[PDB]
Amino acid sequence: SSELFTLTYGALVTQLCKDYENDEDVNKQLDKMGFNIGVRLIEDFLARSNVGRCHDFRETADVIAKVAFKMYLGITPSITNWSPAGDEFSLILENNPLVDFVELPDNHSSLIYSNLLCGVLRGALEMVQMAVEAKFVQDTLKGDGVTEIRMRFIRRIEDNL
Amino acid sequence: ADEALFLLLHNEMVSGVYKSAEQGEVENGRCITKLENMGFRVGQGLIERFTKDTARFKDELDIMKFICKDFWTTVFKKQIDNLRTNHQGIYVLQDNKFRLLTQYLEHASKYLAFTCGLIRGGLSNLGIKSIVTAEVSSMPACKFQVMIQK
Ligand SMILES: *C(=O)CCCCCCCCCCCCCCC
Repeated sequence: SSELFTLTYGALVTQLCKDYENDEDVNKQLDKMGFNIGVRLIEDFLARSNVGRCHDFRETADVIAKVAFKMYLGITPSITNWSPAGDEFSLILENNPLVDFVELPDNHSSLIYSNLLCGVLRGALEMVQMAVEAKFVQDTLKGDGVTEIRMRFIRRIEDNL
Repeated sequence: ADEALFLLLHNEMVSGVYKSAEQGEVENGRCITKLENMGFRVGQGLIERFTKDTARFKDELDIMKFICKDFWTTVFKKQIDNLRTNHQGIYVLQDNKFRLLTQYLEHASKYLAFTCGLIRGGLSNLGIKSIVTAEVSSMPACKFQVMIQK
């Protein structure tokens, strides 16, 4: 099982904390890595699903929460907190999906433990021509009641220039 | 988590964060060690997780047998294809189709370094200090050499 992935992710985070000595730099590297991963993962996801285009950001949200999360992490976040415009939504998860534990005392206040998921989400959606911002606004590992990834549609990526 | 995710993380760590810009041996060495060390931690944690029967190996050959069958199966969903030993501390673990050489491959030995650590950390938690190295013997295979420390 992918106790493997969480253990591997955890070792990566730990290693980055050793290398950087700045949690914001760990966060950026994680995001950067996630993006790189998401770009490749969307290819895998589209081939493994027979998921077509999403004619909306609501439809995009359903795929991400119901199909994509289920495929890769074996879970299904709920979609909450729609903006009236329909351009932002939250993904709610019961726990931090990439990470079980946190060492005490907390010497990594700024660290966004699963920020890789946010890179992943943004890279993947870039490849289906949606500029997005994904960010954790709640995390159980920060003592919040749930983990919340807020997704925000920025723009459709122009064909050509 | 689907193995797709692990394979992509592994590939991303090797080709991204910890690819050497080939500045020199020191940079190459450091990049290599970071991957191997990570593997070492993961190896430790896989043992903790799936092997609290640390009592029931009771000697080196059983431990290398476990690595070859159960441990490799945990990580790569199959066993190694050949275990050879000199009976003097060296073991060679052959994987004929090594799964992490699938993401051509110039820097392919970088893709072995995490797994060398996996084995080393796995043995560390089973009581054995080792140096673990690897090479691609004939792509897509792949021998890992485990030298056990006195
Ligand atoms: C409609 O066409 C939109 C397609 C949406 C593609 C969804 C791909 C996102 C994959 C991310 C799922 C999280 C698992 C990754 C964990 C690091």
